[PDB]
Amino acid sequence: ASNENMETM
Amino acid sequence: QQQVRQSPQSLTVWEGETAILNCSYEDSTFNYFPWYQQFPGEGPALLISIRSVSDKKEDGRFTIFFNKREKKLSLHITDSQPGDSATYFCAASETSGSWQLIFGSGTTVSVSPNIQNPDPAVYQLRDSKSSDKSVCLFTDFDSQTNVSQSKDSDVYITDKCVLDMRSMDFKSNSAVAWSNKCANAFNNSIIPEDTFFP
Amino acid sequence: TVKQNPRYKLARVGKPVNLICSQTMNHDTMYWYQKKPNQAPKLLLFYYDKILNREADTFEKFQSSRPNNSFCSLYIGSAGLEYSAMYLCASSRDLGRDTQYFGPGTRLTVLEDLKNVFPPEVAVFEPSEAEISHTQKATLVCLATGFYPDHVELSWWVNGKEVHSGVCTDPQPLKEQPALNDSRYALSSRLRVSATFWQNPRNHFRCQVQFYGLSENDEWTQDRAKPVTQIVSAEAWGRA
Amino acid sequence: GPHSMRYFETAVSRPGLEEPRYISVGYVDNKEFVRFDSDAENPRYEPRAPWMEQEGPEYWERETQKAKGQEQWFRVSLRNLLGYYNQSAGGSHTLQQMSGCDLGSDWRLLRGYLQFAYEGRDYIALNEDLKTWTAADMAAQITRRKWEQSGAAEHYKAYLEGECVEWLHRYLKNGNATLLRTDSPKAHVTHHPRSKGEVTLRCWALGFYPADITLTWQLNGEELTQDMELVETRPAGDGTFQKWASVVVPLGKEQNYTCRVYHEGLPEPLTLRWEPP
Amino acid sequence: IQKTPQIQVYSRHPPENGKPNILNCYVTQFHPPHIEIQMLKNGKKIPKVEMSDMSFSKDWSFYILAHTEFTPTETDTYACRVKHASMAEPKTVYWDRDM
Ligand code: NA
Repeated sequence: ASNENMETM
Repeated sequence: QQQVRQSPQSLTVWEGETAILNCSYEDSTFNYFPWYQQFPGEGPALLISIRSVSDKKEDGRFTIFFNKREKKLSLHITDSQPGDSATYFCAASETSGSWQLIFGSGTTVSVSPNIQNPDPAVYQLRDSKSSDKSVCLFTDFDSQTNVSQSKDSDVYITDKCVLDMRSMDFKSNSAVAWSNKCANAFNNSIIPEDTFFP
Repeated sequence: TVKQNPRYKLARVGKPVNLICSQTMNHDTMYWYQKKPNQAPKLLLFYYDKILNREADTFEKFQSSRPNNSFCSLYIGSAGLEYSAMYLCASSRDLGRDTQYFGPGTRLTVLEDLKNVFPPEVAVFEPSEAEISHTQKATLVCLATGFYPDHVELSWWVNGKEVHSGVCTDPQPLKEQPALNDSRYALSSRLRVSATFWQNPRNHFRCQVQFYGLSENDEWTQDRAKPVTQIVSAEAWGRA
Repeated sequence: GPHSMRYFETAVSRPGLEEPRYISVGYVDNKEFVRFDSDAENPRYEPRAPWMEQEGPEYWERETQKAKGQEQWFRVSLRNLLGYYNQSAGGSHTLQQMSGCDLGSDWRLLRGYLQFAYEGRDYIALNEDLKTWTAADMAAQITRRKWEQSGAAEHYKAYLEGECVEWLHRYLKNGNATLLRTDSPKAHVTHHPRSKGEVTLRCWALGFYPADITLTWQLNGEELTQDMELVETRPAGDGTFQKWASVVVPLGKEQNYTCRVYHEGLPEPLTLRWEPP
Repeated sequence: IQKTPQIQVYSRHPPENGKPNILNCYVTQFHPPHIEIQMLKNGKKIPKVEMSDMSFSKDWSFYILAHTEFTPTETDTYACRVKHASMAEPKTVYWDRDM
């Protein structure tokens, strides 16, 4: 595998 | 509106008196209410906090008073001391954004010290040959005495600074005057004529 | 225990500004606030672990970086008048109701030119003989004059050690000429000690003033000496 | 062969609670291999495929920490979305994410995927170039403006071209059993009298994987359209699928109609009609 | 908006009286994911009912599968009760062995 998101929406 | 509203903008109380710092909100969603204390040169630090379920919360001399119906909060300082003279910020938090604190404008408190034995005197702080300036010092005067700017291009006069000391007679109020061109200085300021030295 | 260096910062319009923030508490959340005079601290952005969150109204003006849990940076590109405010950094163990620990803050002032920048002139004034005679106390007066901008940290050092007891420094400085803009500032401080302490020729007194000015990266055209970040002091030993 | 790895993430806001319900489902060639659920007694990444047991303890702990971080990302993003649309926290809101990669001829990157949806409709998506974003609404334009400034696309491109391709190669090699498994359909025709002179012939298809199937009814070459009436492909429950296609035919002339079944894994297309019993 | 669920009631293997089988209730194409599914035997709710975990399709719509072990008979009538938003009452879909 999964990916970790960077900046929030 | 959230927002947060804090009343009054500035407050001056005497040493030993109770300082009431009011605060108000509009959004019913707010549940957590922390109070942050900030001293000049330092960042804000957590003092005391309250939840929507509680209505008092005591921590020595500091006590909050929460009212959910009228959406008002008040910070009471049971026994005011000059060491409490700081800017107080009231924050607010909701469940849907507990990480975010919504701070209020802030109330600047100024606790005037209780001078037991006041000796109002103007001393000529002499003498440095390294500088052209002449330093006059007004000290040991009561907190009631207000220091004016004198309104002169030649002489500079500083506002009254407090000396938060436990020992006597170290705890007092002081004002510095200089004077480059002489010994009067105040003049224009409400100076006590009686018990004045020299 | 949040560290913020420097305490004061000065920048030119159009130049990049980078503010650093330290941890050591191994906290997950690190906040960045903007504090303007007589206004509440406004939340700019925060970092939860590696996740960045920037506020909708704030974004376009501020950038942030977190290489590790201990350090967090606030980047301004480019600087320009509106940015002139104190920037507070906060830290929290969670993303919730738990306590926010604030740093000392970085007071940033952004100006058009750096020509009017001047270091302070520090002078000590020995206590009055009449003061020692009337009351068993002696008051030393320090004077930091001709400095621009108001980026000073006054300190009292007695026998090679920083003293906070008996110190009284002005909360706001005085302007040399308050009729016009770009006026040089003046600040005074008082050290009250016992008569016996001042009359002792063994006790050493020093008024230290930490000034915040130009850096090595900053340019200087004037023939006059560069007004760099420096410590200016005045000494006294105590007459008997 | 068209090989793929996907991650289907869901975040449903819970009114009165700090953390939303976070579900993260992993897929390899449309087969569930990993799963995370916050509603579970012990929230951690669990293996859903038998071949996934070959992974060490270090892998599962690392993936659980990614999910715990994503749980917080979706929590804060959900709160920001309320402000963009002028919505309330008292109501339940859904945020969905689809991320993955496609494999070409033989174990090489073809296309990168990264899509987001708010309340079931498209919000923001990463383009084929993996550098530009496509915003569907005015609220998503704010998100695009943020992510272009912070350079989010560069980080997603690094995963999609690197880590995503690297891990899919490992999973396709480790998983040879359930991953390559193909099931041919079992077909039969059932008899049902409709009304007086008309009769309905139902062509069933059972025990087939994948779901992609074609059923065509014909009268000596010529196929029947609209009057056919087919049902949607439904799962049996044992990892296989079901489907049927009916036809309105006259009584006594039912033998003239033939059903044809088209499915990959079947060497020759199935040709069949009524028995009778 | 908010998609209405597509309900399908069927058997795992072709229905045979006396032979043990599995009754399915395929609920798909719905949004939000909050849904109530119940299996019925002659109007009465079946308690021992297994259910598949939460999943969604490429078009962001959710899909779930409810299953229970049962013995089909010519007298017993089976149905499925599905409740969701954009629906006034919980929908009841009758089980047809021929469909
Ligand atoms: Na916090």
